[PDB]
Order: sequence, then structure tokens, then C-alpha cells
Amino acid sequence: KRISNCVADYSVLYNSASFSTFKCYGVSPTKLNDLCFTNVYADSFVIRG
Amino acid sequence: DEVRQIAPGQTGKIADYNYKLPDDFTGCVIAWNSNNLDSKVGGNYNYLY
Repeated sequence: KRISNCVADYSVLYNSASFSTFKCYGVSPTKLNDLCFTNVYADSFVIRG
Repeated sequence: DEVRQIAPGQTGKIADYNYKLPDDFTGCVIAWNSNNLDSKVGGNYNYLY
């Protein structure tokens, strides 16, 4: 799914403890709120653990 | 699960509200399960964060 033309508040996503794994490889989650992007690609799927 | 937030350079609600290590930490971390020692079926709510 292509996300564009909006404001993303990743702080709530990070603050949700329901996520077992969260890893950002080119950025830090804290800095995300202060960093603007061109466009985002949310790719979803279900995998084995 | 928080046993990973303990290591230096980490971040999270534990690392941002209650207990935070330094980036240059020099020392040794030791951890062992104490479920049988300090857990009850009804919920040992004596441990807060």
C-alpha cells in the first residue's frame, strides 16, 4: 500500500507494546516524527515466527 | 521481554521512564528467571513500572 499526502504520527505506533518485533534499519523510531519522506510503502504479510 | 532494553544504547518506555543505561557502559549484566520465587497465580502485582 502506498502512503502519501498525509501526516504520520509514528510515536503511537512505537508506544504500542503489542508489537513483538520492531526494527528500523536506516532511521530511528524516535526521529521518525521529525523526518519527512517522499512516499511510504507499507507491505504486509503473515510469516512463520 | 525488557531484558533487551537493558543493554546500553537501547530505547523504550523502560529506557525512557524508569531505568536507563549509559552509552559507554562498562560492566556486567546478570539475569535469571524468578517466576517460581516471585510469581503467584492471582498475579504478583507487587512489581510496577
